[PDB]
Amino acid sequence: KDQSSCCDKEIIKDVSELTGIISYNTEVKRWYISVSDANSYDNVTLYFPCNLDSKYMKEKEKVIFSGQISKSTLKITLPAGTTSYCINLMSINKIN
Ligand code: NI
Repeated sequence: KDQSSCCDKEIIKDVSELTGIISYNTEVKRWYISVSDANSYDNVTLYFPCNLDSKYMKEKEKVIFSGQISKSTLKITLPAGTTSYCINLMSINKIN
């Protein structure tokens, strides 16, 4: 817990033990974790980790993760009901 966040901006909150799928965004040239909301058809949240181990940088890698989320000033083109955050990962594990 004696660790500083890699995100530039103020931590909003922590996300805990979320299930997501890793992909690479070719516009911003970054890896992210996509978490789909079971509440609706279009609500997806993308978490862009600034401390992701390169062993997870594989298309469609399924992980369970926790971390500190912040807003990011990253300019990214996303559909209407898709939002994104910077994340300082505190835990991440591959799902088998
Ligand atoms: Ni610590």
